[PDB]
Amino acid sequence: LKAPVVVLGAGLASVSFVAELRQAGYQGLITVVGDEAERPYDRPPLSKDFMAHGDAEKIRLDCKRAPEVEWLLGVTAQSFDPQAHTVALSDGRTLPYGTLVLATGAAPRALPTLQGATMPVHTLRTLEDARRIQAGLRPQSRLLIVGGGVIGLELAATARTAGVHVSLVETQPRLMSRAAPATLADFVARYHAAQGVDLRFERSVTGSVDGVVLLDDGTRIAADMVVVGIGVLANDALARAAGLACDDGIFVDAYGRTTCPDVYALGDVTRQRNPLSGRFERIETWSNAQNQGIAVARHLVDPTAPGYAELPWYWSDQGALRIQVAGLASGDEEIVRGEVSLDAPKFTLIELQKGRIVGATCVNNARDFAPLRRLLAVGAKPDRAALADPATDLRKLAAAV
Amino acid sequence: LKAPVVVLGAGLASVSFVAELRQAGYQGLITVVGDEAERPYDRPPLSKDFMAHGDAEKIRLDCKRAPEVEWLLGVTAQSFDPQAHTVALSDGRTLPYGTLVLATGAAPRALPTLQGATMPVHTLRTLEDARRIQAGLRPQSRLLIVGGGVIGLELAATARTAGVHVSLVETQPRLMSRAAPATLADFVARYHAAQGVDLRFERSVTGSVDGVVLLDDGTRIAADMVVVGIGVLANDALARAAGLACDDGIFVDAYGRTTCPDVYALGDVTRQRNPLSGRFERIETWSNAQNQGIAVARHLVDPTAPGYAELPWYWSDQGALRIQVAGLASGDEEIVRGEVSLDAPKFTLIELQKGRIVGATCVNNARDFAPLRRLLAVGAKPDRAALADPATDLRKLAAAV
Ligand SMILES: Cc1cc2nc3c(=O)[nH]c(=O)nc-3n(C[C@H](O)[C@H](O)[C@H](O)COP(=O)(O)OP(=O)(O)OC[C@H]3O[C@@H](n4cnc5c(N)ncnc54)[C@H](O)[C@@H]3O)c2cc1C
Ligand SMILES: Cc1cc2nc3c(=O)[nH]c(=O)nc-3n(C[C@H](O)[C@H](O)[C@H](O)COP(=O)(O)OP(=O)(O)OC[C@H]3O[C@@H](n4cnc5c(N)ncnc54)[C@H](O)[C@@H]3O)c2cc1C
Ligand SMILES: NC(=O)c1ccc[n+]([C@@H]2O[C@H](COP(=O)([O-])OP(=O)(O)OC[C@H]3O[C@@H](n4cnc5c(N)ncnc54)[C@H](O)[C@@H]3O)[C@@H](O)[C@H]2O)c1
Ligand SMILES: NC(=O)c1ccc[n+]([C@@H]2O[C@H](COP(=O)([O-])OP(=O)(O)OC[C@H]3O[C@@H](n4cnc5c(N)ncnc54)[C@H](O)[C@@H]3O)[C@@H](O)[C@H]2O)c1
Repeated sequence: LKAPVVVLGAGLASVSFVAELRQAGYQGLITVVGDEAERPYDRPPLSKDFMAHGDAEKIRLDCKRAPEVEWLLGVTAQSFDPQAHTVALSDGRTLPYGTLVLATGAAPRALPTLQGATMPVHTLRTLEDARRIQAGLRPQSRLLIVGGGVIGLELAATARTAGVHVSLVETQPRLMSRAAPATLADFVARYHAAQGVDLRFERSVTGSVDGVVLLDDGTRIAADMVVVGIGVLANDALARAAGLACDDGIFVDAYGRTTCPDVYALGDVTRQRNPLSGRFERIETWSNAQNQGIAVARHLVDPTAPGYAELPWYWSDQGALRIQVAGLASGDEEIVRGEVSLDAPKFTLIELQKGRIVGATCVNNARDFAPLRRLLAVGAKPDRAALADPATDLRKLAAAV
Repeated sequence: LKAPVVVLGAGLASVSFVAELRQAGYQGLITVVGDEAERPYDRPPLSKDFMAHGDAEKIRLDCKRAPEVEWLLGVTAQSFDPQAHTVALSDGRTLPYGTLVLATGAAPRALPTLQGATMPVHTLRTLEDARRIQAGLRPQSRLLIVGGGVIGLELAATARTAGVHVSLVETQPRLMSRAAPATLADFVARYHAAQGVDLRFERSVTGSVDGVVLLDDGTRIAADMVVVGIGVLANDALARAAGLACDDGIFVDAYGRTTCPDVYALGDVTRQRNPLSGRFERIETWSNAQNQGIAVARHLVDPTAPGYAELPWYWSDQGALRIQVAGLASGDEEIVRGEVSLDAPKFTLIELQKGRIVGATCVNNARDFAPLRRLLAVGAKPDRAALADPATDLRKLAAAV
């Protein structure tokens, strides 16, 4: 930890990191360069309460635990020179650094087939995006969402609640193929269908003409707006240019170190080890952004602290469904607690591998989620009959381990 | 480049690196720890001329260009402490380092279904392996090879030449699925079949009983010996333990830097950027081992030298077929020069993407290979009619660019 500290990006990972630096006791210079001209804010509301209620002052991140930080908002870092230990900014200034931290996140992947479209096509990542989408979210309007992932489905639910007609195109035979159990994805598809979402599976957009979207099955979908949610690509251009190991994401170890001395990275821009799979993955969860940012900061201030070690988890709020998912999407067995029904949805899934809990899902069952994460963390191997048994208290079972 | 230099592993990548350090002008200490108690040697002969002729003094690597290097042969590096800058050796000694280089390569992946077998099952990676296999390679014996990759097929050819009956089981519908054009793989399968190799495609070993191998189609193959060639796994255990970013291979940039200050890696143990695909891959070729070792050394001695930048290529000698393959296995088009025939096999493949040469294969046509690699290197976009035309001289075409 060499002063001064410069952080590129002013999202959740950046804020979490700088607050932890200060809290851990680092009092040297911290300068944060953020390309959006926005007080740092949290993104999940953009698909939900913000999209619905429009108040950005309800979604700002609290920078209170990060005192004495200079935030350069509306400035783009253009390059860094890792030999000179400098960063070049879009406003013509240069920042020196002792330690450079890349927290530049990811940007929505564009749909190559809609590139030259002449109807509204938006992605949903920023406050600017949400405002632009929002300004077209009139009741009875026709929305086409491309991509049946977390963001697409969160938007789908919000749009339906607002009285917008929603069609959604997904290339896979299922929703949420990236980070959800099949059982969950099947249920989620049935829920959205029942709420009036027109789901199109195993279909791709081949292009568009005068407000009509064309599909690979040779059919059409007329829409007033297309929102594309087909994933993100890491904002790793500065790292690539400077010679760091990257591949749609900057490779880091559990200390957040890149392959370049004195340059660290954290959050959505990183490819890191998933301790459950033991594979490198871009982990794009809110919890990763916060906890990885905190872990890297903690270890920079105190080298005796452990590396980042948290197991991955996320939530997704989709209308009546409060979904929570931890760990791996599958194992050799799934245990279902509760019935899976559109009538007052409430259930839990537990994924096991060779008797060990490797994943869990809760739908409208937050009570169960925290104990399951504890069981997951220690690689617990509880009685599978007990795990299935409705009489079992998971919080009690977790404590017993 | 801080002295002293310690290299873990004494294979081709290690030898290439240390020779280049000396040639580039580094004269400080170099100590190489090699777990095999063997004068450093080259591995390709082990599936061919060594397997056939048995003279290990014909396969040693020339360490002449690496003067004043201490080679600790028959010693295993057990761990390194990247804070203390020390390496712990199996003989109880500790080495200090200014710069640590991990060149520990890869080890044959074992077949989980043959783990408790009671017939000879060998892998083919070392001189010890080759000698053990060789001592069972009697004419008229029955050899089963598992895996239809480069090593399996090189061994298959050598075994057939020696009068050994050869059956070969492959899980994929094709041979060499990892790094060969389909057109090549199809031809290679026809060649081996014509030489008497009993090929079993889309089959897996489910186990074995008293000298009989069991398959997933529910059938049997009796054999006197099984050689397993189903790929390798990076020898990255020390890196993993020490906190470096690894995932079946140590991630490095074009300078060979790992995520750990003062620790580099090179050769088969590395995951690195393939400049043609722009993706990270474990590149396990002989040419990578040499050229990456040289590039990393060159840049350590002279920081103004460029990073490693070579495009991937390899050869495979399989009986009458002298195969050479460069770049990517496929593009949007393949151009074939010559006819593809078992009657005096001689042909060239050129893979193009958006008109640019992105890959090439030569079978018994070495003359064409070097010019095609030059065309590949500069991303040439020659006239496709000229590329197809038999009257075209590729060496002349390359020079014209
Ligand atoms: C619509 C939406 C809904 C979401 N809902 C959920 C959810 O339900 N569950 C969940 O787990 N997560 C959710 N996420 C939240 C998401 O997980 C976090 O926002 C993300 O993980 C934060 O990661 P980050 O801080 O690394 O990156 P970012 O938030 O992307 O921040 C990086 C910042 O750096 C900026 N930047 C990039 N390059 C430069 C440069 N050169 N110079 C200066 N600045 C630069 C970027 O523009 C960006 O402002 C949602 C996200 C969106 C967009
Ligand atoms: C049978 C066979 C046939 C081949 N034919 C071809 C071919 O046709 N074309 C082609 O391109 N390539 C061929 N290859 C050659 C291959 O590409 C090279 O041998 C390889 O790329 C060399 O890489 P390396 O030096 O990084 O690793 P290695 O050669 O594996 O050397 C690493 C060395 O480090 C040692 N080591 C590992 N851990 C430790 C430790 N902790 N302490 C000390 N020492 C350690 C290993 O045991 C090994 O001796 C073939 C290989 C084999 C085995
Ligand atoms: N578990 C998580 O990783 C998680 C959870 C919540 C939020 N997030 C945030 O959301 C971001 C990604 O959001 P997203 O929902 O856009 O991506 P996503 O990966 O969650 O889903 C994209 C979906 O689009 C589909 N798709 C891909 N190409 C397509 C195409 N051409 N046409 C139609 N469908 C296509 C995929 O199959 C997938 O179902 C992340 O960066 C992260 O910050 C991530
Ligand atoms: N192009 C190259 O990367 C290249 C070229 C020459 C030599 N080499 C050397 O060879 C090593 C790998 O050699 P290899 O031939 O053993 O691996 P390989 O990857 O070349 O081929 C392994 C083959 O086994 C098949 N396979 C995987 N699992 C199987 C299973 N369970 N049952 C049956 N088949 C299975 C794969 O489909 C593949 O065709 C590398 O480390 C490298 O050092 C590499």
